Amino acid sequence: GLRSLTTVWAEHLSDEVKRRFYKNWYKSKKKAFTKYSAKYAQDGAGIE
Amino acid sequence: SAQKAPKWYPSEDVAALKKTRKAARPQKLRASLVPGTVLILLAGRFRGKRVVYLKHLEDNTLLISGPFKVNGVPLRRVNARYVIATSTKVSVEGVNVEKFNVEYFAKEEIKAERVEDQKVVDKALIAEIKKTPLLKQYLSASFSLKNGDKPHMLKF
Amino acid sequence: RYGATSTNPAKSASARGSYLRVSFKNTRETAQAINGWELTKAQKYLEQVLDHQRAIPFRRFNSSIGRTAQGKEFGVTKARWPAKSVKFVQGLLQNAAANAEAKGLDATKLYVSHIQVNQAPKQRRRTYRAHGRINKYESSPSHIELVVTEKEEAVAKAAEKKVVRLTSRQRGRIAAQKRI
Amino acid sequence: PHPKIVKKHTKKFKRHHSDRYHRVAENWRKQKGIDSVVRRRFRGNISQPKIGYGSNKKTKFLSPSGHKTFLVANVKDLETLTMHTKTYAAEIAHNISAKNRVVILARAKALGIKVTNPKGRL
Amino acid sequence: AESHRLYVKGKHLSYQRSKRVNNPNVSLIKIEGVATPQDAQFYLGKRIAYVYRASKEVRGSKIRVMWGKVTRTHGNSGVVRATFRNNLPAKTFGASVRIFLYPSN
Amino acid sequence: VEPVVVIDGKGHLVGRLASVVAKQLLNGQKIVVVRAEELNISGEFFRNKLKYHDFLRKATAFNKTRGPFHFRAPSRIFYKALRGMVSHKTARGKAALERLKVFEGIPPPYDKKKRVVVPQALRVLRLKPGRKYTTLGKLSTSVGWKYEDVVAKLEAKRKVSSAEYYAKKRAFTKKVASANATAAESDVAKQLAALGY
RNA sequence: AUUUUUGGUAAGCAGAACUGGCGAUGCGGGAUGAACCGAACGUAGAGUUAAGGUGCCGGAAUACACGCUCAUCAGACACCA
RNA sequence: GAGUAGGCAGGCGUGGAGGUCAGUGACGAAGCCUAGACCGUAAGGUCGGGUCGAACGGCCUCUAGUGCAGAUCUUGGUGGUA
RNA sequence: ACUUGGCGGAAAGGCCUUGGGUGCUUGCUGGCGAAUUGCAAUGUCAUUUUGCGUGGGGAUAAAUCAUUUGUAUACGACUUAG
Repeated sequence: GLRSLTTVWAEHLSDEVKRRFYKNWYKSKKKAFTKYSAKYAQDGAGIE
Repeated sequence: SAQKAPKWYPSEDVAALKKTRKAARPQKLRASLVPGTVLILLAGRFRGKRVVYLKHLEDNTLLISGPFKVNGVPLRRVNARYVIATSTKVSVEGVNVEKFNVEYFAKEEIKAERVEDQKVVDKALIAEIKKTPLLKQYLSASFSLKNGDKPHMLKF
Repeated sequence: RYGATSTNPAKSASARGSYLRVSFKNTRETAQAINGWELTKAQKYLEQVLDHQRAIPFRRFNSSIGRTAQGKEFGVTKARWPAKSVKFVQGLLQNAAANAEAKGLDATKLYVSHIQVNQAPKQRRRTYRAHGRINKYESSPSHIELVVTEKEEAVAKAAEKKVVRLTSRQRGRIAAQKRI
Repeated sequence: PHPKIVKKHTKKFKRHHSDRYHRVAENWRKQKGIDSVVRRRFRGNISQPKIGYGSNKKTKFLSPSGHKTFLVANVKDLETLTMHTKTYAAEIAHNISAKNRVVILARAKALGIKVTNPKGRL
Repeated sequence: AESHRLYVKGKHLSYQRSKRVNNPNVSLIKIEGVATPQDAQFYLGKRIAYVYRASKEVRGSKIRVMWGKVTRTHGNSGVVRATFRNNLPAKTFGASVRIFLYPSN
Repeated sequence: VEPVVVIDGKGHLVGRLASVVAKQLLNGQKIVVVRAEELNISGEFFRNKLKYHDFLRKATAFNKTRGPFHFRAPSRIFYKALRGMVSHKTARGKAALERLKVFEGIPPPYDKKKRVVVPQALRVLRLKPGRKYTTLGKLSTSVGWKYEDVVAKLEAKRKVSSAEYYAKKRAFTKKVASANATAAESDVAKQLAALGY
């Protein structure tokens, strides 16, 4: 059947969709998509 | 009395054996083992070597020596149940093997006599070999079973 | 006296409580929750499970009892808060810790090395059932006894050699590979 | 000297259902049931004692050593196996005191009689 | 150079069995490249060994060896019967054995 | 002989292949079957459809889950027919079936590996010319299997790329055969033709 | 239970004749089965066979030879379904 | 060289009894525990280790309230359900 | 061991393909060495799961309970919030 080859996100995900990935959110350092956002450091090489 | 007493104790005098009717006869070596034949060794330190057959001993073993300057195999005993006689034979009408007996290989580094008399037989053997083409390179090379090779189908 | 231990009596103190009127099954389970801990983490844990913050995981005597979230800590689904058991073992932790201080053991490395709950003789009452029958109504008291020892690392280091036996063929091949 | 000792059935003849029940001991007892699979000898059940298993008469009562075991109480009893050293092995009785074992082992080696027990009782 | 082989590749098929009952004394061995009992009769009386690796060094090496010899042929299709000094353990049904060219001819 | 055999399951009788493979696995020979969707069964499409529908209707009444699972894929139809011919309940059988893999088409690593056949389980070698047969590609989909033409796409891609590979290998083997033919009439070549090689 | 045989539509029913079996009997085979087939049994080794089989499960020829059969309800080993 | 019901024979084990081994034993009897050992086709016997603390055994014979898994057995104790 | 351009997504985790370097070469003649593993004893050379100290690169969190909600709730669980 169908299988997910890969997913790519935009560098700027709102605090709305960031809150999704945590169950004890306000204790967290909110480090979700920090390294993934830093993959847009150059002209989005990892993204392209 | 922890135990009463057995009244009859066996005669602990040991009896003599019956006179065995079987005297040792001289071995019937298979026709394929003729002094001068190249034997593939099957076991021991020198397993899968090619060796040259020189003499039948009193112990029903084979005095052989793949000349030390071809395959590093000295003058050695080898059992005939651990050799494959090849159909290739070197002339052995110029070697004095009459020196070697069973007490020669009494075990009781290497002895100087044993090294020099190795060199004496080796000189005669390598003189006979170098006549025939590729036979030193054959004797140099070791034996191994390959893929597709069926021992029962393989002639020697 | 004091069931099988593999620790040093020079570095141990013990405490015994015979014929203590507690549910044997509850007090076996508080003892197996506390076993192999530091005495400080153990004492603190028993006050937490009295005021319903963490629970005693019931592992063996865990039949038709309600599930609870406070079990997830221990990788179980079913846990409880045996007040009476917890209070009796607390009394025996404290009494052991007092003997361990009176002998002179550093109260910091003191960790419960052995804890065992046996069954006491059952106490006899009679209930009254329908159609004028009598039944037994038995308490199952407990024999609690625990040991607390000082923690020591640097062990084994053990044990034996490679006292090897070889044949002429083995030793000859060793002498060959050396010559190579 | 002796022929190479064989024992046709080495492992013990445990009573049927001795494993199953504690009331039942493994001390061999013949199954005298009307439907017993052990008595009727079905393919897969335990083997029963049969005279056919009987050990060779030349190897019977010999230990691995090759000596018929003789229980010995005191030196008086040991001094009977004097002309029978190739034949027997003295074995001190279970109820003999340590000091009496000192005397027997002294006398046993002095005559040259093999012993299986002490040990010297340390 | 690559090859070092001085045995034939045998495989432990099964024991000598009925439709149901098995005889663990006679082990059935399939030899590589044999077809009939006639082809198999070369290997009658040869020395088969089962080489396996334990985790404990016993007397120099962690490898141990269970020795046997070919007794006779089996069936129509070149299988042989082997007897081993100690019987094989049966977990080796499909494990390779080594058919040496010992007692030679 | 090989460490792992690879069998092209095309133009093969299901049960005959299954018996051959079942004995290989118990003897302890690692085998993968590929192109399991071109297997064949004796008798017309309809007979084997009805045989399957007779198998489908067999379910555990009191809970149709725990009942006999009816696997629809041609790879899993073969596996059923092969697991029938092994004592799968025993540890030897579990270990024997562990040596087997079955695929609908020729995936990776096996896409560039050599593919054998088993002449005693070929339709062409066995069935009388005139008798009608099934294709597990059509049967499997008529009974539930969804991926008929996903496998037809992936096979059509693999066969284009493998046709390019062969056309290059053959074009080369012309140069190797030509140079080996121009090595004849040499001292060495006459000595080899004497020894037979 | 084969054969002879009475009653009975009949029966894994009732009742007889001769013999052989189970009962009181394990073992190899008929998948399984008291009775069918083969063979009756101390403990082992080796060899050879019985009935029955030798695609795979499953030890053993996907043996050889002459024919027949294509079934959208094939057929497949006596007692026996 | 099979075997139910059954018969007979040869033994194994227990409480006592007469005789004997000038038997063993507080430097440890008997009892109990023992993924230690040896003997016996077996019933069983013997030994090592532990616990324990006051008696007990081999052999030739006499005698019997003499050998247990079943009796919805008896008494006492114990469980799983929980 | 390193570079060149590429090609592979069905499980592509692999296929090619450059130039270079550094080793070997039994294509062919040479020159030494090998014994004593004693007449066989697998006579040990493969592929994993590895924590263990070394010395270099790199990054610097979450979940659970307790509290809270009611889109959920027998108890767990689920959804919320801090």
